[PDB]
Amino acid sequence: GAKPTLQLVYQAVQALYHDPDPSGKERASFWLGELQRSVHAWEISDQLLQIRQDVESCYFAAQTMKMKIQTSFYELPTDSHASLRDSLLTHIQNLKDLSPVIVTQLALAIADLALQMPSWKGCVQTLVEKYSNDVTSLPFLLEILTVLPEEVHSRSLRIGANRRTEIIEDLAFYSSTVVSLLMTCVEEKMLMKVFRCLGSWFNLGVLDSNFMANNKLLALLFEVLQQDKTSSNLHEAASDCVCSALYAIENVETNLPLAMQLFQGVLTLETAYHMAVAREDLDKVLNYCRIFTELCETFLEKIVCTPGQGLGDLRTLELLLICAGHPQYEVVEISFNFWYRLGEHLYKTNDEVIHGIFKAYIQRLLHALARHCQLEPDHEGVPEETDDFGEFRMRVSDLVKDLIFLIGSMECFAQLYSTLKEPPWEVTEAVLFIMAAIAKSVDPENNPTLVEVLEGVVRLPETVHTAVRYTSIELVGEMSEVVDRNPQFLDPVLGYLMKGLAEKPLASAAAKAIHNICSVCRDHMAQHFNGLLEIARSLDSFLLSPEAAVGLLKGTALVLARLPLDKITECLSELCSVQVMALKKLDPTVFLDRLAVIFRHTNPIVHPCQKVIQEIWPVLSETLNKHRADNRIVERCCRCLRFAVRCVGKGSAALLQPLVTQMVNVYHVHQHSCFLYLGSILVDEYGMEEGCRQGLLDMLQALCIPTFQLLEQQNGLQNHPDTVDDLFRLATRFIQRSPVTLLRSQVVIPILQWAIASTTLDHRDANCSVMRFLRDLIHTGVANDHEEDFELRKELIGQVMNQLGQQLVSQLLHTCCFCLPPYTLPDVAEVLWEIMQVDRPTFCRWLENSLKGLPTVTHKQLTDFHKQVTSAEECKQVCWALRDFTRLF
Repeated sequence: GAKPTLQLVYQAVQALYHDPDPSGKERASFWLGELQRSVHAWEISDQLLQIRQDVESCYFAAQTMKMKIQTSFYELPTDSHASLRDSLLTHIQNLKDLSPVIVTQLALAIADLALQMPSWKGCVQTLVEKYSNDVTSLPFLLEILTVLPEEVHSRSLRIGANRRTEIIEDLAFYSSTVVSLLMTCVEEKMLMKVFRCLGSWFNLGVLDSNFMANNKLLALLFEVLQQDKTSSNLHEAASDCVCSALYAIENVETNLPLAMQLFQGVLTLETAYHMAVAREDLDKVLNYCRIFTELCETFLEKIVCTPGQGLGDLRTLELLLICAGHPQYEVVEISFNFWYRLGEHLYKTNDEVIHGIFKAYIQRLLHALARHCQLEPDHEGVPEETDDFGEFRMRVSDLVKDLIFLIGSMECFAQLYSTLKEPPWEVTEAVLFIMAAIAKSVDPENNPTLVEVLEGVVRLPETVHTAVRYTSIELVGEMSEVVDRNPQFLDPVLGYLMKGLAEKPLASAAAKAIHNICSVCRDHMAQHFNGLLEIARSLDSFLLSPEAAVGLLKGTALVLARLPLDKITECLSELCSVQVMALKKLDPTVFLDRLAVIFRHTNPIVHPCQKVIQEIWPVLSETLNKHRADNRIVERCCRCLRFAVRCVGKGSAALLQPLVTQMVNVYHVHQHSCFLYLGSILVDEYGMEEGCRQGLLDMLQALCIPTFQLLEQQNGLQNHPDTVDDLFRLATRFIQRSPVTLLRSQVVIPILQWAIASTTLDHRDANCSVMRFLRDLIHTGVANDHEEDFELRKELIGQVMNQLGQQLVSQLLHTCCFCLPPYTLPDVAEVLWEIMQVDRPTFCRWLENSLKGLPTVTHKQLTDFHKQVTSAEECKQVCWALRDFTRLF
């Protein structure tokens, strides 16, 4: 409301930069921030710009100008545009002398203004033929021209979609005039500004390829890139522009004049590159590598199509490999994207003739990477994945994984290993590293090399560098298969891995490897169960990640299940006992999650687990109602009990009713939706059994009462989308296992009444659950008319549909038009379809009534839409109809 004091805004600025108090300084930023968001920002800006007492005040003013024009342009009327356009132009004139950071801002202002102003016809020409010849006005004139192509793709600047493509072809008619001005402009500090401007103009793809081919500006570009004299800043500007020119080329054949000009141009830079690597200008060596990479990317199609000839000249790849030599890893990593993309293209074409052409380069690159992966000799610990060089090593590992097919896994596996026989720890670790990355890929187990490497790694002494120990363990973990094919190496490998488990910084990696051996070699693992059991007995003593811990228990559980049936029952009991006892002692989260894993993966083929689970049942029971108030803890109990029940084979219907009964009781006081979900799992798994059907129904009816009370609260739907979803998951599971028991029950009516109600809930996943319930429920009086119970299902759907059908249809149509986003339209149409399959004459009535209740759309558009839906032969037409009709709202 109240326009801020002019003395105060300065006061704020003056405060913002210099006020001794930091907090005091801070507030000023807040006040000024709020000022920018105000309508008075426009006025205060324009005044601070013409007054211009400080450099500080102007930046705030210029920034505020820029921000106001991009964020809140709607505030300005049509006639105010010209008034601002002239004001801004005046301001950038009077302020060119000051800091460039002000001008750049102001340049973005004018640029952003021009884009949203349709009135300003030919802003590009109006700008040049007014400022071109002032010479001192050229620095900002190029600034404006530079950022204008950048702002056409600004997220913070929304100006239609059709307008955007109208902005581009306009800039095309005026492409020549700015380029000519740019040509003229060359006739150092003023070169890099010219390059950066042609750069952005290259970017939106508005420069004509043929015109630029025979252009002074394109030749001069490579000239500055050749000279060893050129500054880092100018070198950067030029490198980027060449990369911009290379990138602009969409189709190489269409742009053949420009393409060759650029192709020949960059190739002359090899000497200039070397002049830079000779010195230690890391900025330049990276710059050329960008250009070398951009070339390869632009002409990848030609290199793969016509290797060696013309634009497909393999001199290109030779240059990246030059870059791959450079000892600094930041250089080679740039071309990593291309190298992938190359191997990706090569992978598509199944021609081993094209593979053979590039195999050498790929093997040349790969050896360069193995060098790059080498650690410094003074490196003390395990190799970290979190640091720059560690992320690089991982990134290399991925690239090798993607490119290994062009070299052959086995061929490359044998190669790296033989390089060890002819070396410090650093070189050994890096080789093992790349080997570990492809160890699995070496599919044929026939070859005896793998055994050689296996025994080679396990015979490594503890004395070796802790880093070598680490990546050796990983390698062994990726060679679990070769241990299965050669079961004699089980104890030596397991022995070697147990040692690594003892060492704290090797703990995780060893735990992973043991898990992989467990999963794969579970049959042979018979002997080594006791070893696994005791380290389970003291799992928390090793410093393991939770992942590593869980994996280890999982591995133990898996090999346990393959024991003789008689021995399993006692082994499982003590494998749980460590966590069972720990539960009695006491959140139990970690202990619950550990029991889940054991139950989940202890599934013997046959029940030995029954007596065990029945005994762990009471403590799990007590642990649950103890934590009955905590959603997070009680769901991990549900999850634990879920796999506990599944762990017992046939006969597990015994432990069902005590579990179900407890679920009902705890759900009564606390309505966690995970009890609905767990219920749905029980129905899905035990619903087909006749003996469980009545118990499962009583469950649904018991769980519904608190559920309905919960949902009938104010905005109960909107406040419990998770309860809504799982409820209809539970109901859907009843439909697709034992639909008759549900339909004959009383509870089916309110469930449907809530189903109809929930169709107004905007929740995406919840809406799917209810729509699918509606569809599946109604479909019960349609599906399988050949089987006996059909006429009974027909009748029951009938009574239900008779009672609530009109509301269902009325709400369904209401939802589509006003309540929910279009994503529901298919799910509704499917339900609309199922209704017609039941009683199409009646549906016609129901739909007619719903159309008459429209709270605009003419009468004809209501009549034909009725014809469309009611006389539809495929469900597709219904959905076709809905999408069309819904559009009218």
